[PDB]
Order: sequence, then structure tokens, then C-alpha cells
Amino acid sequence: VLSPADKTNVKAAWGKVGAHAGEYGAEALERMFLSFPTTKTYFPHFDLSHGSAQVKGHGKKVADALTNAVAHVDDMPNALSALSDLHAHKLRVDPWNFKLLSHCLLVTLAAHLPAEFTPAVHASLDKFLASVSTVLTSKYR
Amino acid sequence: VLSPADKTNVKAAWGKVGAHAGEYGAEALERMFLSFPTTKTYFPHFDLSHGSAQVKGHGKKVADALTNAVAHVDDMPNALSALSDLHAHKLRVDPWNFKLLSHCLLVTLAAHLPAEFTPAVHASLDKFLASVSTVLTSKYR
Amino acid sequence: VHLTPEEKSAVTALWGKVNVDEVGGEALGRLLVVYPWTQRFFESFGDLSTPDAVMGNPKVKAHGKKVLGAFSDGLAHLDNLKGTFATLSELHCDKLHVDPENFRLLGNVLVCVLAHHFGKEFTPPVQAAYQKVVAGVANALAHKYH
Amino acid sequence: VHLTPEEKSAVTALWGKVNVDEVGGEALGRLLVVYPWTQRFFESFGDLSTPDAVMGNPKVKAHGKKVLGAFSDGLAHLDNLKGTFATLSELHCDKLHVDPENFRLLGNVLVCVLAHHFGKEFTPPVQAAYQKVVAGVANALAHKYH
Ligand code: HEM
Ligand code: HEM
Ligand code: HEM
Ligand code: HEM
Repeated sequence: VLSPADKTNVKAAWGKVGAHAGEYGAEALERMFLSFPTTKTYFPHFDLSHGSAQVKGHGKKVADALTNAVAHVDDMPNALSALSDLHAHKLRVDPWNFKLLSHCLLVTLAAHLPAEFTPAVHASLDKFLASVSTVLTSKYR
Repeated sequence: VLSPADKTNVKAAWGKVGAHAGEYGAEALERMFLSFPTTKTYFPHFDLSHGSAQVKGHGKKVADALTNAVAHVDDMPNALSALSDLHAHKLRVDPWNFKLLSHCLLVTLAAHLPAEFTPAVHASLDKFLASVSTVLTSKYR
Repeated sequence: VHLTPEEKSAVTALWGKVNVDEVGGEALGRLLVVYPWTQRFFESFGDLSTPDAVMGNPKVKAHGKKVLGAFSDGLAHLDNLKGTFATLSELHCDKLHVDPENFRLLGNVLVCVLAHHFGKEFTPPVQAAYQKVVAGVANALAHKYH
Repeated sequence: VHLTPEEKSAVTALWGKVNVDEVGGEALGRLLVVYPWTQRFFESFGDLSTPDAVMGNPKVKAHGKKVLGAFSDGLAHLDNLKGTFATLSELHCDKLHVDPENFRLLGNVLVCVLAHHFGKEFTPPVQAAYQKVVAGVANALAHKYH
């Protein structure tokens, strides 16, 4: 899985995101709903309009989940535990959508962290998001 | 991951395969090369003709890997350990191909075990193969 | 989709022996059973909480018959799977908003169902010919996207 | 691919400011770097053993320019991405035998490269318009299969 180099690359990049984690998270979500409309069938009770307080509020929750995944990068399973049943069992989210969010998240990061989004850090985040997604879908198989 | 029910469903089905594990494995490979030709770019030094001794000999190795994954179903990572670097690092196999082999393997099993290939056992094997593949690609992220 | 005289016979010859009734719902059920997230599209079918539950579920059996029909229809117009599925595309794409990947899954479950049903008759070559078809249907069904 | 007058401007306006030289190899490099299994198709390019190694690798920079060209060419004929990529399809499908999924990956890395390059200008709407394009190219490139 995530190597020592990846682990440090992830921590660094997220450190930069800093207090913006919540707004970047709201931005990724918006990018997804726009570029990938099928993912909206999951937020019907949401006003997905641009300056939607609901979207902004959820982007914060997503960002904090990710912050926690990083803080416990060596034990994401036990940590993300709850989030796994919610997504996998409760909402039964199509696994393929995790790929779409992960992509919009990298797009968001690349549009804010020009200095940090190097090839290596890029692959690292990919692996990281790849792992986080694996856990959130771990309840499927 | 694999639940108690899955674990037992997997053991049972593989038990049926029995001594045919090697021939079913050769059959899955052949199905893959035929239905999914891009996967052949990985076996250029192979005579993929029908009654190919090479194919038959490799189907045996694949089957034994799977037999071991089952025998150590609770520790596939450490067990499949070697197979992971070989595929991920050494051969750098496109992850998507693991999906194609897993599908041909289920097709092969369904064509030999009509009594056992029930919906539930089917989902179980899927989850199992899903997991085995995850490990063999674990070295990517 | 192309299909050579040989691939044509292999497919058609086999398809003729299919049971329009059983096979139909068998593929749909396994789909919902093997890929649980698909159930979210058939909540109005009742208890899908268990295999026996969905496998027996009459709404499934019934809709699966319609799906089988759709395929039979595709096998007849392989030359024009596009116009053949045009309405179905709109339905699943614009209306339902199903992701293409799941169409691929249905094709593969179909393939499994058939292998299970025909056993040793579903030789590798027959499968390859059928993967071609399924691939063709899945692409046509998802045309209302690209 | 459709594209509304708005989606058209958003894409074209942005595409005009692209650096045909840099951007080209940047996408290809990251691809090989982020999805290592892709390197198996460019062993004849030398040391790809490391990011700096591939990122600097001149064969990459060079081929990436050709890829960028291919896209520019697609943006010009969105109405007929099929005939526009017909030869490229054959090349990657029949000759090289690259799996479609990897085309999708290249499109997405391209998208990332552009977001990185333009930053705050690559608004969500611009991205959506570009995902449409990339989706269209990837499908056209992989037409020699279905
Ligand atoms: C990067 C992976 C993801 C993370 C970290 C994430 C995180 C979360 C978090 C923190 C919540 C809040 C739940 C709570 O309040 O306990 C949640 C809920 C949910 N997530 Fe995600 N999520 C992920 C991917 C997805 C995907 C791919 C979808 C589907 C397109 C999705 C759809 C939902 C839905 C619909 C809910 C419920 C929203 C509601 O409360 O009404 N999530 N997720
Ligand atoms: C179900 C997952 C798989 C299992 C259990 C499996 C197992 C194995 C085993 C046991 C070997 C023999 C290696 C040795 O002698 O140490 C091997 C080698 C290899 N595998 Fe697989 N494999 C899997 C998937 C794949 C896939 C998806 C591909 C690519 C289409 C693939 C391509 C190869 C290649 C090319 C080699 C080297 C063959 C050679 O010795 O020339 N394998 N695999
Ligand atoms: C693989 C190819 C597929 C074929 C040939 C197919 C065919 C059809 C047909 C024939 C109908 C009935 C439409 C009508 O009444 O006129 C339909 C409805 C429907 N399909 Fe599919 N389908 C496919 C894949 C999928 C997938 C993967 C899903 C995703 C879960 C899906 C979900 C639905 C739903 C929910 C309906 C119900 C709409 C209604 O009430 O009629 N279909 N499909
Ligand atoms: C995403 C769309 C893609 C575009 C637009 C594209 C475009 C091209 C172009 C313009 C060429 C040069 C052909 C010529 O010289 O006439 C080419 C060559 C090649 N492409 Fe791609 N390509 C794409 C995706 C891929 C992917 C994903 C791979 C897989 C690793 C790939 C592997 C190759 C290889 C190995 C060659 C070298 C052949 C040579 O020596 O010319 N391409 N591609």
C-alpha cells in the first residue's frame, strides 16, 4: 500500500490545503455533480445549485473525513469504519463514483496548489484516494 | 471484507472444483485470451494455440495460487505476497485485466458446477476473486 | 458489431435454445444480488433484502423477461444496435441516469447465466462471440452520453 | 459530442491559451508516472524508472506534443470525432492493443494538467465541458473495438 514516501507526500500536501480543506471539499463535490451528473441521483434532497449551503456544508464533512483518514493513515480501516457502512450498506453507493470524486478532488487540488502538485505528489494522492475509496467500499466484498 | 458466510461459500465451491482446479484454470485463461485479446500482450512468449502445453501448464499455477489464497483466506496478503510484486512491479499488469480473468473464472466455474453456482455462492466467489485481485494489485497504491 | 459467419452461427444457434422466461429474470436477480448497489434502482419491487427474496421476487422475473427481449432484439439488428436501442438509451441515460459500467455488468452476468445454463456447450469461442455482442449492446445502450 | 455555445466558448477560449509544447509531454509523463503499467508501452524511450527520469525524458516531451495535436484536431471536428480518429483507433486498437480504460485515464490526466496550469480559471463548468470532450475523444479512439 502507501509507502513511506507516499505517506509523507500526502501529509505535506494536506498540510498546505490547511484551513481551506472545507472549501476545496465543497468545490470537488460541485465539480463532480457538473462533470458527472449520474452522481446526483444520490443527493436528491440536496439543492445542488452553485452557492448551496448544503453543498458547502457537506464539502466540509467530506474534507474532515479525509483529514481523519490522513491523521490515521496507518489505520484508515478502523478509522473510516463508520463511513464504510454508511456508504456501502446504507446508501449502497456505486463503487465507480468513488473514482469520479477522487478525480475531481485531484483537479481541485491541482488548481490551488501549483507548487505542490508535482508528478510524484500527484501519484501519491492518487494512491491515497485510491486507498480511502477501497475502505469506503470494503463492505462490498 | 469476506464474511463468515462468504468464507464458507468459497471453501465449499473450491472443494467441488477439487482435482480439476488445474484444468478449470487452463480453461479460464483460454476464455480470457479469446474474449479479451488485449490480455495477450502479456503472454507473447506463449503459444496461445488451443491445446497449448504452456497454457495448460500456466492454468495449473494460477489454480494453485487460488488454492493457496483460499487455504489462507484470512491472510491472503502475506500469502499472496510474492505474487503481488511479480504482477504489480515485475510485469506491471494493468489492474483492469484482473477483472477480465475473474469474470472468465466465474464463467468456467458456472459451466462445471451447475448445482453449486447459485446466486449466493456466485456473489461470494465474486467477492473472493475481487479480494484476491486487490492483493495482486496492492503494490500499485 | 462485426461477427463472422462462424460467430454468427455460434451465437444464434445457442440463442435459439434459450428459455425466454427463466433466463430473463435469472440475470437481473444475480445482478442485484452480486452488485447490491443496483437495487437502488428497483426499490419499488419490494423485498430484495435477500437472494431468495429477490430471486423469487415476481417483479424481477417479469422485468427480466423484458430485458431478454431487448437483447433478442439486438441480436436481430447487430448491424444497427444504435437505432435498435435509441429509446432504451434515452430511458437509462437521461431518465434513469444509470452509469454505463453497470450495463457492462449486466452483460457479464448474462454471460454467466448462459454458461451455467448450457454448461459444456458454452465453449470459449461461443463466449468470445457473446462478449462481442454484450459489448455491442452495452455501448449502444450508453450512446445517449458521449 | 454536443457542446452548447457556452460549452464551446469555455473550451475553445481556454484551449487557445494552451502551450502546445509543455502541456503535451506533461500529461503523458504523469500518466506513465501515476499509472506505471502504461510504461510497458514506452520501453523504447529509455529510463522511465523515476519521475524526474520520465518527466525529463525527451522522447516523452516529443510524443506528448503529437498527442496534444491529436486533441486539438478533435476539438476542431467534435462533429466527427469518429473519422477524425479513425486511423488512431486502428493504431491503438488493432496494432498496439491498448485497453480503452487507459484512454479514459489519459483524458483525466490531461484534465488535471490543465487545471494545474490554469488554476482558478479552470472553473467547474469549464471542467465539465472538457470532460465531455475527453469522454468523446476516448470513445472515438476506442471505436475499432465495438
Ligand atoms: C472520498 C470518499 C468519500 C468521503 C470521505 C465521503 C464522506 C462522507 C461523509 C463524511 C459523509 C457525512 C455522513 C455523516 O454525516 O455521518 C458522507 C455521506 C454521504 N455520502 Fe459521502 N463520501 C465519499 C464518497 C461519496 C460518493 C462517491 C458518493 C456518491 C456520489 C457519496 C454520497 C454520499 C451521500 C448521498 C451521503 C449522505 C448525504 C446526506 O447526509 O444526505 N459519498 N460521505
Ligand atoms: C487471479 C489473479 C491471478 C493469479 C492468481 C495469477 C497467478 C500467477 C501465477 C501463480 C503465476 C506464475 C508465476 C511464477 O511462476 O512464480 C503468474 C504469472 C504471470 N501472470 Fe498471473 N495471475 C493472476 C492474474 C494475471 C493477469 C490479469 C495477467 C495478465 C493478463 C497475468 C499475467 C501473468 C504473466 C504474463 C505472468 C508471467 C508468465 C510467465 O511466466 O511467462 N496474471 N500469475
Ligand atoms: C444491459 C442492458 C440493459 C437492457 C437491454 C435493459 C433493458 C430495459 C428494458 C427493456 C426496460 C423496460 C423499458 C420499457 O418498459 O419500455 C428497462 C427498464 C429499466 N431498466 Fe434496464 N436495461 C439494461 C440495463 C439496466 C441496468 C444496468 C440498470 C441499472 C440498475 C437498469 C435499470 C432499469 C430500470 C430501473 C428500469 C425500470 C423502468 C421501468 O419502470 O420500465 N437497466 N431496461
Ligand atoms: C487518450 C488519447 C490518445 C491520443 C489522442 C493518442 C494519440 C497518439 C498519437 C497522435 C500517436 C502517434 C501516432 C503517429 O505517429 O501517427 C500515438 C502513438 C502511440 N500511443 Fe497514443 N494516444 C492516446 C492514448 C494512448 C494510451 C492510453 C496509450 C497507452 C499506453 C497510448 C500508447 C501509444 C503508443 C505506445 C504509441 C507509439 C506508437 C508510435 O511509435 O508512433 N496512446 N498516440
